[PDB]
Amino acid sequence: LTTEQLAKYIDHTNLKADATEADIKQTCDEAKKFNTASVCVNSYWIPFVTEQLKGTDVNPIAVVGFPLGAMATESKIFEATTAIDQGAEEIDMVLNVGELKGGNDEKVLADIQGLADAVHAKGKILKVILENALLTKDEIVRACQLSEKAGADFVKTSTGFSTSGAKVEDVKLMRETVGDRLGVKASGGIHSREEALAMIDAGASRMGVSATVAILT
Amino acid sequence: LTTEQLAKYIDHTNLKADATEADIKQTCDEAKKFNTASVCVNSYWIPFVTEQLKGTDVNPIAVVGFPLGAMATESKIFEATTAIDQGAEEIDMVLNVGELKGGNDEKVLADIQGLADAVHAKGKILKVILENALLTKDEIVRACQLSEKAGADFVKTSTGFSTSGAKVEDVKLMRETVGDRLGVKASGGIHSREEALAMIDAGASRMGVSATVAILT
Repeated sequence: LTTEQLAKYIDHTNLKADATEADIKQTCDEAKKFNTASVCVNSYWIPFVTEQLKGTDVNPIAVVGFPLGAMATESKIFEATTAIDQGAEEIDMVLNVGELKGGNDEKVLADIQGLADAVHAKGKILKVILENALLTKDEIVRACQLSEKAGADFVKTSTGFSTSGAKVEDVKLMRETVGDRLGVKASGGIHSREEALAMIDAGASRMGVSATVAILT
Repeated sequence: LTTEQLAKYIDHTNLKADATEADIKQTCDEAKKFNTASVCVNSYWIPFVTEQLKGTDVNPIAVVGFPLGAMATESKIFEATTAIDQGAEEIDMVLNVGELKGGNDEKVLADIQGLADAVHAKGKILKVILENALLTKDEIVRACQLSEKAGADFVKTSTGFSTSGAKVEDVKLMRETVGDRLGVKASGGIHSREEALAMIDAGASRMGVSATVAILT
């Protein structure tokens, strides 16, 4: 796998609370240099990122209800629809983990469903971050099934802000559950080229990466 | 200071991504038992908390743009006004740390002003979380001063999700900066009654606390 095609797997990611405009611009320069799939930022930076990436094949994408996933559904939707209207081509939302763990599957479903409707109405795609770190393996499976039932296009391992991120065995579990019906995105803690290839082998069709420069050089 | 009096300083706080309905209910039970000032939650739980605290003197309050502060201003605003209409009595926003650190004071100010105007139109109050952990001492001062100029009612130390929380010297610096013109809320890592009392002596007029039960007993 050449560095060029490895790059097309990568949502190049900068989500730290203290990222400055210069920091975000550097993320955009790096994504354009390596031709990654995306630049993934918090919603505030979507207009800037969109301008930086205009005229290239790199997509702006936004996280929403992130990273806790405990934002009201109405507000996750407003954040998502605003982000897309301002340039986002994909939305990575965070699952309502608390409702999942408390066994309120219908509320988990309703939350994702509302985002899926809003994002799809605008012709874009939705990824659901499960935050595997906080879930039992049965919960990872259930979260995958609910994401699918709600119409999500991808499931995503991690926000990057919990205790651990992508794990090969979790990625494989997710890919087995959704089959080829949803994309699987490995994110959080991906530091080396070997780790990245491991994730792809384990089933990931996309990756969230912030240490991208180290990996592709 | 009686335990009754101390309780009225406390926004009893449960913000973990994996907090279940039962977890949140228990937080409400505890707040009602000790008659704290508030129960502070992520915006999803506001209708439930409002119901649980109905007919009592404990206020539901919501964090917004939390914990990263990097939501688009308009989306922070929507999350805040929506939360108020569902029963939130106060809003604890996170300021835009990235624009603060990048020295774009115009944008930090406008972001806080948007929330302050909207929250005040509904007759509620706004606290601004600085996230001191990520800031220079000068930035803490500037953040307090921008918060004051924007019309905010409180400056708050920390989200609870960064590298450190309330520190006595930071609280003192904030109180000195805002005088008696704004409240100062110490939050994050307050684990003992002694620590809580020290935060008050340092100038805090309100506190965010998760270990509220241990502290009051």
